[PDB]
Amino acid sequence: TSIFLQEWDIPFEQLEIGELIGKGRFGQVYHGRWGEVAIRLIDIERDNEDQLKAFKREVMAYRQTRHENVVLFMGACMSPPHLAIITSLCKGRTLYSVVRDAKIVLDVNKTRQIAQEIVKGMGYLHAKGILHKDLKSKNVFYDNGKVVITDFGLFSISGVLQREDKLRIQNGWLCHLAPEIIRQLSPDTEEDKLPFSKHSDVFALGTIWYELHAREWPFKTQPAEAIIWQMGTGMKPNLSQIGMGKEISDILLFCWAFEQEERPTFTKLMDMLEKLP
Amino acid sequence: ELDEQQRKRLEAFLTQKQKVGELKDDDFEKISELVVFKVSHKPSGLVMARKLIHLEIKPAIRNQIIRELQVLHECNSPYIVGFYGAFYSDGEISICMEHMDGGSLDQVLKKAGRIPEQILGKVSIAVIKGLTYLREKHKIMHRDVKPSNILVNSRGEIKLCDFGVSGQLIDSMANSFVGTRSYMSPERLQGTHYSVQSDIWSMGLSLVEMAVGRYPIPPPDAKELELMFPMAIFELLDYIVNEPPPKLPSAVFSLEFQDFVNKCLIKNPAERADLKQLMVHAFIKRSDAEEVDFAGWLCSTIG
Ligand SMILES: Nc1ncnc2c1ncn2[C@@H]1O[C@H](COP(=O)(O)OP(=O)(O)NP(=O)(O)O)[C@@H](O)[C@H]1O
Ligand SMILES: Nc1ncnc2c1ncn2[C@@H]1O[C@H](COP(=O)(O)OP(=O)(O)NP(=O)(O)O)[C@@H](O)[C@H]1O
Ligand SMILES: Cn1cnc2c(F)c(Nc3ccc(Br)cc3Cl)c(C(=O)NOCCO)cc21
Repeated sequence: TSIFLQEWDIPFEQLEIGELIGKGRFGQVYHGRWGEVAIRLIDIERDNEDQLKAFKREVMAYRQTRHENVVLFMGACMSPPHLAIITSLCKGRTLYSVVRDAKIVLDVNKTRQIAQEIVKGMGYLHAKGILHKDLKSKNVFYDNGKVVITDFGLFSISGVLQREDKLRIQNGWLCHLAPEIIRQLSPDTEEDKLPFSKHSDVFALGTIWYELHAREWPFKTQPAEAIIWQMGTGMKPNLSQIGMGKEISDILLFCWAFEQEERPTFTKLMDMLEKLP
Repeated sequence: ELDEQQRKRLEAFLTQKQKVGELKDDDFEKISELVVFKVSHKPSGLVMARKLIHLEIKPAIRNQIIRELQVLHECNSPYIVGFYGAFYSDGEISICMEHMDGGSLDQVLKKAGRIPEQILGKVSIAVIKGLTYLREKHKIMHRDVKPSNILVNSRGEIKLCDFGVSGQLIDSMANSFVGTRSYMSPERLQGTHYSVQSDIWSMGLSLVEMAVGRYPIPPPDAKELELMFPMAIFELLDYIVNEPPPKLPSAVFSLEFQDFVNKCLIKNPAERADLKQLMVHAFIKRSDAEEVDFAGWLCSTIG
């Protein structure tokens, strides 16, 4: 009914909670001291006990994770109604902030390298049988060539969807969802029962690949309902309007494939990215 | 475009405009919830409707928002809601507008069973001329016509609100709320070029919903149509794009009304009736020359 932070391999004596790092739909993310750390405080309503019973299992799954491209999960303590997820602190900037900065230059070679790093981390998480299901440029950090993935698996227990018969969509969420997920969305759909898969995470990476070159999300102009229909029927943009070669456009064609089984695995995707100019 | 009684109160509105000056939060006392709130202004005796939209962004960007929002001080029409001012308080932008004691058309449709054809005629005329005013006088389209954005009052006038006057506010929106009722035109769902024709579709779909008392997509079966007299979001949107548009029952409504909504719900926006063609349609010529006490219907219907 509780998880102690003395159950963790990271030896824990004291934890200092600092300032808030930023605004976020899922809990509050504060600075921390352990070395500096990132503490995410969450509240559980003390209902769906069996769902948080699975939250504990998913957290213990994080314990077996360690990879240079995946944020170091360091511990988690649960004294209901309060939970806390403690991960290593990422210095640098989110890929969201980097991609939208005028001074930062993003040639084709660095975008190939940034993508390969995210693929390597996701390939590890898939090999360990872990689905990230909320891959965005706000959950990838970039510090002068160091690329780390963040917030994997949180979306299942997130509760970011919660009006009466009206589902909440944030700006960049829809364009990362594969068509099989988009066709499921409903005002009373919940994050725990959405058909996520390894193919859906590959689709989310395809969105990031578009974001790396266009340096903006796909379907930027259009409202949420138009995005839902266009993505559900399989309409997807390309990168030719900015002069990107076929090599860089084939990445999207494979990752954004309408049928799940046509999307490559991350190992195969790593091969594909190796063969770019 | 012309009337004297409508000019009588619109200039009196501009007499009440003098003491609005500038606005800040402490001027207001929360009266009730209608997110919008009915509020009591104390620097001037006006009771107002102040709408709060929660957005966080750098100062210069929302200053660009206010520059774009102050255009509403310029647009004045008996068919669009009047504008007081827009300030930024507590990280939530406020838009101060007329309080219309009748509410929106969706909650009065929730109050009534169905809305009769004669009232919907006057509603059609005012929405057409309101959109006409915006497009011809300010080069803007509404972009969000639906029953929840058409307001009524006990004086008897109806006005359009929540129309798109600012461009940066579109992008500045942090998120959006997508439910089971969608009023977006097919052409906008498919991401093609769109004009006021999309607002005409939204008007037509709003009219049929208010006429029958139910959101008309998907169409009801035979048993539900007699009694009147679990679907994902993508299934609805794909029904709007590919399946034939909704239509009124042929028994209880006049031909002029049925043809009017049919011309508004043509999928092809080039064939869809425009504001000018609607101004000539037989349905609104007939409705314009009718004696209907709209205030009497409202006050007796809502109570
Ligand atoms: N390890 C970390 N190092 C540095 N910043 C972090 C770290 N983890 C989270 N943050 C920041 O904390 C803030 C909130 O993060 P989060 O709750 O994940 O929301 P988000 O993913 O950025 N956007 P959203 O998905 O809509 O909630 C953001 O500014 C993140 O960049
Ligand atoms: N000037 C007004 N006078 C009276 N009621 C108003 C006025 N403006 C808004 N309202 C009320 O405010 C409610 C909410 O407004 P709004 O923010 O547009 O949400 P909504 O129209 O109901 N649905 P949505 O527009 O998709 O968020 C409406 O249902 C009206 O009842
Ligand atoms: C995108 N966008 C650009 N400009 C806008 C604008 F002015 C708006 N409001 C408005 C306009 C005129 C009058 Br008169 C009264 C109102 Cl309340 C809205 C709006 O009401 N969004 O509601 C979103 C859901 O909460 C949106 C705008």
